[PDB]
Amino acid sequence: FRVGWGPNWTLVHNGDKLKVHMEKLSLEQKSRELQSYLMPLEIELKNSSVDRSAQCPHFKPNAGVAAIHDYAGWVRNLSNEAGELEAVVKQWGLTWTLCESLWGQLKELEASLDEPNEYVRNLERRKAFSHWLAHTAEERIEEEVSLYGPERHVEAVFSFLTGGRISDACRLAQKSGDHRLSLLLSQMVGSQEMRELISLQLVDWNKLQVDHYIQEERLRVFCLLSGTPVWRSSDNRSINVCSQLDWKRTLAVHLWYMLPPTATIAQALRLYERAFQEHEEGEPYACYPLPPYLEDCSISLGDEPSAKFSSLQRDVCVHLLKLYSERQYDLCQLLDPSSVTPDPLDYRLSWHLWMVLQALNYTHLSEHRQGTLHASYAAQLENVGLWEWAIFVLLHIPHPHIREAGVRELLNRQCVVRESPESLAKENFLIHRLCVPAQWVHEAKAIRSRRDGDRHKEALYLLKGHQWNPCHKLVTRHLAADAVINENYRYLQSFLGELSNPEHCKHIQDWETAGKVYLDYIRVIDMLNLIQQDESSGCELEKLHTKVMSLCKWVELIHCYTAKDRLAQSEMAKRVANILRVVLSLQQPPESMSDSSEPRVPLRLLAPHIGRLPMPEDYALEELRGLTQSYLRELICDS
Amino acid sequence: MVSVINTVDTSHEDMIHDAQMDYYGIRLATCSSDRSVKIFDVKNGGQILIADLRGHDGPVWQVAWAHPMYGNILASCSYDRKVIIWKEENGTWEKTYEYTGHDSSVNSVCWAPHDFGLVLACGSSDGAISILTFTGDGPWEVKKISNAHTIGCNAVSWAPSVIPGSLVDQPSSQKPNYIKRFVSGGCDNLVKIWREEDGQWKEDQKLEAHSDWVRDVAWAPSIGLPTSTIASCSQDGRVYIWTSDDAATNCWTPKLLHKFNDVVWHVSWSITANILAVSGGDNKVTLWKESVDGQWACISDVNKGQ
Repeated sequence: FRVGWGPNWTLVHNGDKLKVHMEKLSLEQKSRELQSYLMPLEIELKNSSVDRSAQCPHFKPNAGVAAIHDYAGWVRNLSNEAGELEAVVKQWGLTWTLCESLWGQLKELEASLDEPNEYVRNLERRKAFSHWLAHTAEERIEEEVSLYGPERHVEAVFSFLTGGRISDACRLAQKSGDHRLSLLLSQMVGSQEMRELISLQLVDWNKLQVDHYIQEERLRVFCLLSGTPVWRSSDNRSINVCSQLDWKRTLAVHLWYMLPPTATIAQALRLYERAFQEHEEGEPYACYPLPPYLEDCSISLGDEPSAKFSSLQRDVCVHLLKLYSERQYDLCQLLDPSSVTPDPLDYRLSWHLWMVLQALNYTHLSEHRQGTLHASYAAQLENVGLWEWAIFVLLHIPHPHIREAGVRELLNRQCVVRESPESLAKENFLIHRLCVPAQWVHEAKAIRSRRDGDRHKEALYLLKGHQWNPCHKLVTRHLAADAVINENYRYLQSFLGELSNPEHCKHIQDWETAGKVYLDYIRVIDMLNLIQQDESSGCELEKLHTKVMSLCKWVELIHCYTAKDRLAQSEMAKRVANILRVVLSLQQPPESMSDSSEPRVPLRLLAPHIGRLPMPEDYALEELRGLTQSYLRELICDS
Repeated sequence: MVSVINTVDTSHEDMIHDAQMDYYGIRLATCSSDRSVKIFDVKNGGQILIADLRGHDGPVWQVAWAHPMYGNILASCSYDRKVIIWKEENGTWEKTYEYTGHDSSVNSVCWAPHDFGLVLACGSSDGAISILTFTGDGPWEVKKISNAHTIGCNAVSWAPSVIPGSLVDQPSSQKPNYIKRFVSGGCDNLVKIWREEDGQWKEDQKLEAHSDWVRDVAWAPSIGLPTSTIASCSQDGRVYIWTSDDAATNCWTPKLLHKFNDVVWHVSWSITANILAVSGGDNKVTLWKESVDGQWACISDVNKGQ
């Protein structure tokens, strides 16, 4: 017994239930989930090229950014078309729209006829990333602003400022009667001098101990506008601007208020990373960038934080921002399912991200980890019943032998012998879209037909699979005797006729001693039936005679393994001897009509061939009695 | 979330030692201290007992399905020192072969990759490993590795037919170099890799990390990876993962996966080589998966509730 995984995540083990235990691991399947698999896979199939140079097709992602826009367009259409999106698809939306902001085509960079300077590219990328951050905060800011009401207008103003909506913050302040704050906010667009004046104002309030009479929420707005992340009031109160912000708004505040408008995305990320790391110069003031399924987990950071952050997975978006900033960033952490989903078996996003990163010319993922991503996502698709797409995932494996082995192994598990419209649609998808050799599908159907005991379908699929030697051995050992005994010659002729092609016969072991003998026997029956229906010319009778005489020699050489094979050999021998008599009687010129004797069969031509035929003892004795009586009659007519 | 899909009443009269699905996951073989092997058709949440195979004189320790290209063939091994080969013909199961060339309990059986033919490895408490080969013509051929393990061999597991990476580096015209290899575990605390060279079996590698009897060994299926992976478990409560990145270097690196508080009896790879099942003396089955950083995490502790 070997512990291992079977098809459709069936674990077979001898341990306690999570004696042989067979446990099926099912991801919870809601029937609405199948479209979440198919659309991303169709996007990748559109954005991939097929190399046909090898016996196993190889899929490669097309170089460029087209896949990123197709994915980002798909998630935008899904966000517009229905209520209650799976929380997972909302997270994929953040990831794909981030990839579009970082690497996608920008209309503003295409509007210039000249190659855009690296500075202009970095500026337009910073604007695209700034728009992404503002959009990610929109739903949450509208919720927060709805909760604060007219009485907490300063908190609602702060919420709009942390989404980059300075115009709406200004209008809210004005509507609430805070004209001084509204005037201040109107001046913040593009003046560094204004930031420095607010910083001086904060310092003067602290020196004069006037800051303790100011509302904390109001001081927090001034701290944000001054570009100071943490402020110490004269009362020794720490005002942290980032304390109520998610990691995305925290990073946005660093990009908009803490850094100059010329600062790169990589500078904003490094400043945010220092904000949640323990340093000798201050307490951490920013939240750690957790995945969204962990963002609401109140991980009480009890008194030892440095050893726990090395174990805490980061959001996939932070891994992508690191990869954009540092081209050699570790892809193993980025492509881990735990960066996206609570399920460690959900390889959906990780696999599609790897295809896009490969299209962007990232190649530093180890071959072992690539193999794990392809195998894990193919196994997920196999369990969902999309095994035809699991083949597509395996066709991306770089190594030809591993790719070929994995594809044939999946075909051998999942190929059905029963022709349903669904099975035929899947086969047509594999052969016509994936360019999988039809031979391998037929080989898998032959192996399955063998398991089911259907020797007919096994022979048919071995024939279609171009497996001539296995087909011939199966036909001769198991189909030929049953077809001869039941007189079903057309059925045996369909297989032996196709095998008789001069290109196939050269590859067949022992064709002349077995397969040809059965075919030549059928041809002799067919020619005799034709000669009985047409008043035939003597030339066809001589060709029949020469073939029958050859068959008498070869019927003896048929290897009999079963009692049925001996019965079929004896029936062939009896039939061939009767045919030889009929042919020898019909080869006579009509010039010996003396009325009253049966047709004179020439015994000298018949006797050497009847004595070599493997006949049953009773029939051989009847034939020898007939030959001796007719030989006695020849001797009585020649006297 | 792992969910129970089906519960099989095996109607065994004593302790079940092994339970193996066939290649298609439509048949379950089980074997027991009651000296029987039972075969069930398992479809759509039903089971039907289709065979009660009798021929062992003692507890049956392991069953192994052959590859379906050779038909419905099952091996069983027992305390009675026998290996029995069962075959289904025309819906009837029969004893097609019986091997009695071991002097003690045969603890493990494993079929070779189908690229090699009908080949079976058998590990015994006589300290030997027997390799049974059926060529299609005549009797089963037997190669016995005497003194494979001191005191006894507990487990055997075949390597994949194709070496990791051999499909990536082949320019379009050389056949894959098929190398017959298997791993064994024994009562000498060793994991050993065996290779066929010039028709003889040689100890290719000796893997030393366990401090007590190796109870089970499982060679991972090579689906498109450039690495060879083995799992082993022991009476010392440890599970090791052994990795080799280059089939030419013969270099094997142990990684401790976990230390349990009790004996670990069995290790079994998923067909996709991405999950390891581990069965302990604590009556638990734990599922382990490698993370993208190469770290092993427990993804399910299946409490036997009821």
